[PDB]
Amino acid sequence: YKDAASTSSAGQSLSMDPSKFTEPVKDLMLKGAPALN
Amino acid sequence: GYSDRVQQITLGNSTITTQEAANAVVCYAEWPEYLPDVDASDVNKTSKPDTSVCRFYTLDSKTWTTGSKGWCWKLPDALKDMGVFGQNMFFHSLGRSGYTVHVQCNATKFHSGCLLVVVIPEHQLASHEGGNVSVKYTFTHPGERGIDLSSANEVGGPVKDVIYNMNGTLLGNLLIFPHQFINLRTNNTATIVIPYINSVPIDSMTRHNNVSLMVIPIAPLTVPTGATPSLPITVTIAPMCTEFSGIRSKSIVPQ
Amino acid sequence: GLPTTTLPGSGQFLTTDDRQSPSALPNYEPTPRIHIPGKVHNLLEIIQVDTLIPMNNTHTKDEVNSYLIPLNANRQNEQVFGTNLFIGDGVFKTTLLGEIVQYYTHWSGSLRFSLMYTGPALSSAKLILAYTPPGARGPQDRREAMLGTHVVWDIGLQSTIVMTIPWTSGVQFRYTDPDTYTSAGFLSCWYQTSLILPPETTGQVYLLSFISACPDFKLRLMKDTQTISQTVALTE
Amino acid sequence: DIVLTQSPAALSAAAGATVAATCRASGNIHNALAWYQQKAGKSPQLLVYAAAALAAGVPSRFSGSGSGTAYALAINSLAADDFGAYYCQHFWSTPYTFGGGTKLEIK
Amino acid sequence: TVASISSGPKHTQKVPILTANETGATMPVLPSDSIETRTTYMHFNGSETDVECFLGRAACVHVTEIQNKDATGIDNHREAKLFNDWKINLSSLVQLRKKLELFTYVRFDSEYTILATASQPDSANYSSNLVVQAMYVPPGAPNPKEWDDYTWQSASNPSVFFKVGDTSRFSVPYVGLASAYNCFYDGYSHDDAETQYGITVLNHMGSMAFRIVNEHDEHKTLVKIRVYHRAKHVEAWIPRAPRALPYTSIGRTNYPKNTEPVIKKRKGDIKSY
Amino acid sequence: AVQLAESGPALVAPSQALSITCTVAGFSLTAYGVAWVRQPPGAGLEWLGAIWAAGATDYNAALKSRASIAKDNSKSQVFLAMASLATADTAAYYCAREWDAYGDYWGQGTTVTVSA
Repeated sequence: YKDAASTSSAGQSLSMDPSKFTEPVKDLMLKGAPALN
Repeated sequence: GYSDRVQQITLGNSTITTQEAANAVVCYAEWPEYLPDVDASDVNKTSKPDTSVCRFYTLDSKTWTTGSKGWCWKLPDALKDMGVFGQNMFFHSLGRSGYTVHVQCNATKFHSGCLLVVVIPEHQLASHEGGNVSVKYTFTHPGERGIDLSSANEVGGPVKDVIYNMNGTLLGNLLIFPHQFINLRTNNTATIVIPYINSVPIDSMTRHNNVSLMVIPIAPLTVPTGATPSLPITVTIAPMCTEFSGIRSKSIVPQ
Repeated sequence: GLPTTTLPGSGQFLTTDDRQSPSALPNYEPTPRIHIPGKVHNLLEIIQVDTLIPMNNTHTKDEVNSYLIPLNANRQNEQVFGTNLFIGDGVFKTTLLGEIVQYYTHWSGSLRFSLMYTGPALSSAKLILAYTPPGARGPQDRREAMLGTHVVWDIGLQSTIVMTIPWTSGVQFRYTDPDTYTSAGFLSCWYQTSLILPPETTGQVYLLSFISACPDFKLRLMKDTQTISQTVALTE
Repeated sequence: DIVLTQSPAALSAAAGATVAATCRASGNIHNALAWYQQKAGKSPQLLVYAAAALAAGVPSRFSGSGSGTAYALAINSLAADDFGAYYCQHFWSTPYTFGGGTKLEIK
Repeated sequence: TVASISSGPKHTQKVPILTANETGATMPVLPSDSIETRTTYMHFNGSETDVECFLGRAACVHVTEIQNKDATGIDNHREAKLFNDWKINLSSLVQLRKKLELFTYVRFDSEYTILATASQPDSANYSSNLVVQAMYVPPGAPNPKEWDDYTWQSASNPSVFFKVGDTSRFSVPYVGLASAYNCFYDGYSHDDAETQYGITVLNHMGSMAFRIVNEHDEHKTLVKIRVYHRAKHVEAWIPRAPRALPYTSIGRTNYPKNTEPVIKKRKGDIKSY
Repeated sequence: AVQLAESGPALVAPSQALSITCTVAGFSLTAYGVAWVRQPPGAGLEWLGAIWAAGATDYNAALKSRASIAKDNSKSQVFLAMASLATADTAAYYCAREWDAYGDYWGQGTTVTVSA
């Protein structure tokens, strides 16, 4: 067809960043380091 | 040297210090920024009143008792009478703003209790009447006083059940939203940096609240024996990267 | 024309078939995408965020106290809480992990269980957090519990323990619906030493419990959930 | 030490009236209160736990209310099995002291 | 992809399993952080939990009833079900609504499948071969008042003709005014004391009007029309706390008074299994 | 079925130790605490003490020097042993168990009287 709405599903994005939801902190916190000095 | 507990936040002529912080949240890892031209549709040159509005405004303190249910504020509604930011909000048709939110509650090493401090984008409240009943304008726009979740239901007002987040979703699942805890053992301050979150580039600021701040006791306040059974909670909010478009006469809202 | 034979399933409407279809709005130009924060690409991102477990579901009404695990001062060796690990059921059914998991039939991988202590800063407790892998009962006396996967948690300036429940299964996938063959085992917490409160403090202190998934977590075979339901269609 | 103060010591009403025992504590209990009834020559029976939740085999007449330091057992439209003793007990921070007691005798 | 790394005994000052959830971050603690692990591989890409797949299957979103009968002397053709129209929403049926309301903003093209089924409950003697018109009616287009008036000729409205018994199929692009649809809207259309909360035109997807094209038979025919929606090219933003309570209304987060407890009560104490 | 059964001597002399045994059934003493409560005839319930599920005890603030609670996990028996009984110790003594951290499943009780 002529329209982008007509096409089928996009597929998997493989971006997959959970860090914006799981580590949304300003200062980087390393795993194993003390969380607060 | 570098300590995660000791923080300084300076915006405008206002400064906040804390010596018992827990590493500020930047919501969705996105620092607030100005609207770029590629996302803009409004053709007006925007006003950016930088140091006069991007500064900390302190709201009235609440009193956290042992039977407190929690408190909710709406943004930008909680700042609608705050200085020049409140004046620009009613004189402009359009406006966008990020926020630095700073919730403050100190106690002793003998006190226990935990506050959830959460920012909820598009926190559409439920009515207590059920069905298809609306919540009236004056209840979703309370100003600096916010909504006390231990207060009684009113006609046209929201439901105030803290277990259902005033919207029919459970309290324990608010942690998908950007949040911090104020656990009195650990920290006395929560800091959350909110970018502008909306489906439009800029928006009306008086008919729409972009985000809501909820401060919810989870672990109830336990004071040592003989001590005062209450703690004060103070909310301080700084707008940031604030733009205003469409200057006209001052809007008249129900108040 | 070119000759054609028509196959079985012709004219069917399969609700998961992903095919092209004609646009009812030719030459339509949708609104420009603007940048919005917090874009979700995949649900495996957001089940790694920990949400609270209503582990104290001993009340006849939903309340904030259902999320509070009580600790008591003069208690040695005893149990703090226990739960089975049917993550589409029980205490986990209303959590964010449990609600996304109920959209799928199969799950695999490791779970992330966190406890946050909320007592006074001048209080001390050592607890032991035990995962009992399946094939045995839920443990009864802390000696039974520490024979499995466990953690001794010293409560101090860092207030949160993270007990990963590691994927301990012979079969590669488990059912999200509670099923005895694919039971995940048991979780329990025990006083390792005891809770010691400071002077002029009294009563109970509370634990907050958290559940999320590790990044090895797998989830497949999408299905309807029973959590939401209706009897009639909704209106304006 | 936490002491429970229960009021009143005696209530006299008919079957169908509504009584309300009142429980007050010297300190905050955080709803860690139980209500017991006790017949004459009888063990006490748990009726309300966590100051609001009805126990097993308890009818919907009994309603536990109250929080903090003030707690209330309310019996709506008394039936014939409701007469006898009623005791507070807090279960926050040993000792688990009782209230004084409240009698229901027939008007 | 490595699912778990090999890891042996630790005796160390780096303690990954102690953290502070006051920060609002959940640390990515692995099983190799607290037990000894072997090497395993994922063999798993996570494709079925993509938001394109999770929101991308056809869900029934509306059931409506229209009738083929004699229309002579009927005052209100809408009330007599000679036609019916539906403001298109994805919140009337609650299995799809709970999935969409995991997110705050959602942008997608729509794919509609419309199934029409007939029945004759009272004394028919044959097969009624019927055609349904389904007309996409945008805001401001003239709405039908009669089943056979001037509005159905569809000179600018897209409409679709299909037989009763088989189905219709078309796609509609993302037609939101904003960059995404609002699943949730904490606001009002304007600054006013009485105006409605939450319901916004920022999730308006159009409207469909349905009628039976045939005139009428001797008997009555009831046509059930089932609209199925499939989202595609899906983009979603701001994950939310999932719906726990029953819905009461389209476009509102209201839950009913005196609801049953959603959290299950144990058959025991907190120490039970 | 869960049952706690009190068993006492029912007649004790003053300046002589009382010893009441609580035979329990249907549960383990390693999993549930046991509460002791007395009631003098006419007056109200008084909390005596509690031995918790793994051996720790709490008592009356007023009777702490005068009472001691122990248990035997093998015999399923909880012991209440009070020494130096004055005349105020005449009561019906009850057993309970831990339930949601509270006390219930109260047995029939043994009546204890002390006199010359």
